[PDB]
Amino acid sequence: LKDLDLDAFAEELERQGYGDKHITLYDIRAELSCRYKDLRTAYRSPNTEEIFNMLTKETPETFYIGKLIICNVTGIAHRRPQGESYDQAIRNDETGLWQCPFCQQDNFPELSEVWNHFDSGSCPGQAIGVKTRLDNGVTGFIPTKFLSDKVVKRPEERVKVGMTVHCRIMKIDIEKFSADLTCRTSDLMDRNNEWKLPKDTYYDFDAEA
Amino acid sequence: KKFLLNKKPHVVTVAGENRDAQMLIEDVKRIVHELDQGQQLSSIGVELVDNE
Amino acid sequence: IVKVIDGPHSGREGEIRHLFRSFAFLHCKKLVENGGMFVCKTRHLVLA
Amino acid sequence: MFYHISLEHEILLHPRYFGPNLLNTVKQKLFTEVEGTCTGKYGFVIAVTTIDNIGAGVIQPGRGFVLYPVKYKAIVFRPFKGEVVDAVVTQVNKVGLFTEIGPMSCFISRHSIPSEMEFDPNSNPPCYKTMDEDIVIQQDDEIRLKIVGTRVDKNDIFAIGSLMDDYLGLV
Amino acid sequence: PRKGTHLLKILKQNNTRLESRTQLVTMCHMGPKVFMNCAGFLKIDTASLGDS
Amino acid sequence: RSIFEMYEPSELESSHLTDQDNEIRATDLPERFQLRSIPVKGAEDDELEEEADWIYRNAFATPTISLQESCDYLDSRKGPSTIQKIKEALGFMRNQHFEVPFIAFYRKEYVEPELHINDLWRVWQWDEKWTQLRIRKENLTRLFEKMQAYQYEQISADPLADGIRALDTTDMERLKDVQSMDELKDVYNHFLLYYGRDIPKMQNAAKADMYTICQSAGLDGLAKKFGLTPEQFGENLRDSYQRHETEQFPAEPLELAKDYVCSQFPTPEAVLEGARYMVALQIAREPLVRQVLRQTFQERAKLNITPTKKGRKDVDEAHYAYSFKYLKNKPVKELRDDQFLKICLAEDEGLLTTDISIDLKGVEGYGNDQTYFEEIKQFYYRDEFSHQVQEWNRQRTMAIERALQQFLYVQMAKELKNKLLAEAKEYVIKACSRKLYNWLRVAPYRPDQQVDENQGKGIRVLG
Amino acid sequence: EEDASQLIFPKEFETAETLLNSEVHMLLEHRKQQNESAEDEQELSEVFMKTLNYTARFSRFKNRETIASVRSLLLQKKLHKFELACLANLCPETAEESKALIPSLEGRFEDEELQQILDDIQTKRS
Repeated sequence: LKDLDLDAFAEELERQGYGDKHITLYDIRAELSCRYKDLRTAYRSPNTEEIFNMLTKETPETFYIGKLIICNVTGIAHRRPQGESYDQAIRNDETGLWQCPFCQQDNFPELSEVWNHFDSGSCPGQAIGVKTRLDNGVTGFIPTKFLSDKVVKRPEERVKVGMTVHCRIMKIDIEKFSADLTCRTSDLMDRNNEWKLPKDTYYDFDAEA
Repeated sequence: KKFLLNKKPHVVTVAGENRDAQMLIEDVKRIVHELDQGQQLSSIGVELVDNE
Repeated sequence: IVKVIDGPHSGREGEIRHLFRSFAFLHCKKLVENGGMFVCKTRHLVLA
Repeated sequence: MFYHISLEHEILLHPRYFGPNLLNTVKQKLFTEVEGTCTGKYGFVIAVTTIDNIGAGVIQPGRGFVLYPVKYKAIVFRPFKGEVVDAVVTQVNKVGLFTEIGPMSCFISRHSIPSEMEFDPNSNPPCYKTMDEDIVIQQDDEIRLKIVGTRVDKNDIFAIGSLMDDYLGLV
Repeated sequence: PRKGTHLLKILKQNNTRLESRTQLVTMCHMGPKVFMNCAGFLKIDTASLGDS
Repeated sequence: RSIFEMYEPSELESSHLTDQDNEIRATDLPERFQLRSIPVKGAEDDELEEEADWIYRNAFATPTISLQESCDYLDSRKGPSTIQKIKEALGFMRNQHFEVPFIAFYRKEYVEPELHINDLWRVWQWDEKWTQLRIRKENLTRLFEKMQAYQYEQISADPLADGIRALDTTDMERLKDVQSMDELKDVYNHFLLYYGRDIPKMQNAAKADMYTICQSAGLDGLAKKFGLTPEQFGENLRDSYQRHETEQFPAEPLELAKDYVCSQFPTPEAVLEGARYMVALQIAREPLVRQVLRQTFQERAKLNITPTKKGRKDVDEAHYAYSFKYLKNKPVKELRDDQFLKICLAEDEGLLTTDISIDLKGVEGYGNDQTYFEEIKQFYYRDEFSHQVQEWNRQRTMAIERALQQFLYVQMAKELKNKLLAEAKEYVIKACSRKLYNWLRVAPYRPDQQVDENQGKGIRVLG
Repeated sequence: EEDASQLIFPKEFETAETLLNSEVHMLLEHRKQQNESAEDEQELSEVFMKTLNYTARFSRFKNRETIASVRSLLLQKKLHKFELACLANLCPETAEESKALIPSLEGRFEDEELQQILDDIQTKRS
């Protein structure tokens, strides 16, 4: 059928008295080639954004950067020591005893005890952040620097597992279903309106004030 | 694994309720890989479908 | 019994039935809209 | 139609309200209670005009709650069948014409409305035109109507009308 | 829906499959315009048809 | 006993057995054409041409007031040839009784590449709209002839009162030229203004308000002597040119009154107030005046929003109305998508209050402002320094200010609000439709074909 | 059975006091004027606002003196109480009109006897 001339047939039809039929004849030819071919688009696996919006029920409008959310503390991340960096122990004078810089425990009688602690594997490491869960299952990481306006050493100094905390979304990662968050009171208040959504171009800030 | 090896469907789908769908799909894919190791099957394929 | 002088239902009165992280379903008998029941944020409330 | 009658109601007062403003609290409670309510016997009460007298409070046994039977002269709005009242058209829709009978809102249907009143939905403000125009029943217009049926939906009055007349409505 | 149900009911009462589109005009007594409208959208899988 | 006397009407209609269902199954024509509200009658070439022109004008040509981005995943403005294409499509839908799918598939050569299946559905809808419009215009014409005959009869009954205005091709032509329900209701109101009390007596004899207060007290004469007529004023408002010199009566208005004092208007001041109300309502309910002012609104309509305590406290950072709880003069041209629908929802919820005004609002630098009221004042003013002319000009100024800010700035504002709301609703419907389209265009699953009976019988799946 | 057209109402309502549009309007207005004063008071409700903006658009005579005069010249007849408020609020044009309005007037009084009353009412109107 690919070698047949359909334009001549269409012209013949027009001269006979059927009107224009170029498209009708071409459709009949395409039909003879694979009768009823499902014109529907082939199946495709849901992409990353589709999977996220599907098994989380979130969308760019409901879940976006700068939004306030209410998460729950769940876990803590730490930075464990090295292999031979045990000579960094410091004789903390506030307690008059040796102290490890990884766990910040100033209660070791001697550097030998510090090395024994290192070897025993009881050193959890220097805390990095706090892990939280959102109502939609997304995970939330709050680095120690973004845990509050005031400087904090370890998470032991604020909140703990099983506490509800209001945080603000800084960054999102869809492939991992995670969000780098922050609960600093400065950010929650938004002093300079840095995280709030953009307002209309014709907003009346004067009337608001 | 018994049910799959006995019936042998062409594709498995999982409801997308929450994030547990990730673990379910991972498990189905691990089962499929273990069955394809010895060539018990020939790749059935696992997908995630909206359950609305 | 909690009053709502301002918010999604200003000058409104109703008993609370259900709470949420940031919502509260108030129920009353004087209202007619929605069979006499509305919703408003929790922090936008006052202990009457 | 609005009227002025004397009703009675018993209200309990918690012992905490005792003091020099006891009568004031009773009157305040009566106002907050019998205002804008509705009962299947007297209808919908708009407001209270005055209070005849405050009955002698009877302290209940084993309960600090003392009940006062107060009689108040108040106005009530209880529309009956057959009455004709005024109202302002609120909206015109192809399903019917909407109005506002004070504390009540009626609704008229094309079947009752004459055969001349066709529809105009393509325009921004829908309006029933008596076929050849000559009289507008759009929004914010004083129209009368005859209450051919009444109804109280749990303290909510809603009557129904008809239309195919000209001399109590808009001329 | 009303005509689809009527056509399916006629087919069930006859207890015969739609062997050809000309049946819609012969046994179903479908109108000429209705036929012109619904003729090129009813597939009659002659492969699975088999016998007539 | 029949099955209808036994079975429940619900089950009967679910099973489809009523006389209506029997008629739908028996009668020819597609079921969706028989079920349409308005019948689907024939159409000659004369009507088809005008209908195709009107459809191409109101559906595909006339843009949207709001910034509605053209989104058509099925597929960019069309051209004149679409007129002939719509003509052919509408001919197939009416004369031959062919539905949209058939015309899109087996008659694509007469609709493409200008019209697709969605465009054909739109043409079908506008076809129902045009059928309604034409039917109601013909009705109007018939009974307008009847009303003219009735007025002629009342006149032949016996100097006619000025309230009994005569009309003819002046109004018949306006009716027959109406191109939309907007102008239809404009002619409706025009006719009510002059003859608001004739349907009663007319229908009574056939079967056998405040303006009315003005009409009964004799204020019609003072209204006529006032000055320009509504028609002349409307032409002036349109052309921005005093093509009709303002007339003047040999007497001040206050002194010309008095004679019309009658109880309800006990003083010449009351008579002047009644006459002013009458002239203002005349200027408001006039076809040409309303048309010009509607165009001016669609072209110039500044939007403002004010939140009450309700909205001030509710609309927080997470509320949906956070991006437009305070607005100060926002051209309606820049309303994007369903933003206006959300504003109306917030208003219905009592959170916000909208205000659509032809003029600006709260502009500190008022230099070279010039409001629409001040612009039209020149169209009715007289250029003379006599005390009588000054008094008449003050009276006319009051009449125009009233006619505007008590009728037109409200009616047209509500009309523009409804049009913007309808456009937002149309956007929401298009969004839902293209989402259902993405859902249904998915094809069945298929295994790794790169590697017969299973496909013939369908693939087996485990959910 | 309750049909004002045939003059019949429950026993509790038969002994009611009829109210006019202007009367209820001035009553609600006086109530609002008394309530707005004296700070620390529960403001009005939607019912009062709608009733106010409903009765204000139907004040045929704002003068309490005119209200008194009209009710006095009306009560001198032998019509029931129901016939006092409906007619006082409607204010039709002619006697045939009023009779077609209220079917009870059909054959109850004379055409001119009612025409004079309608004219008096329209004149007393403001």
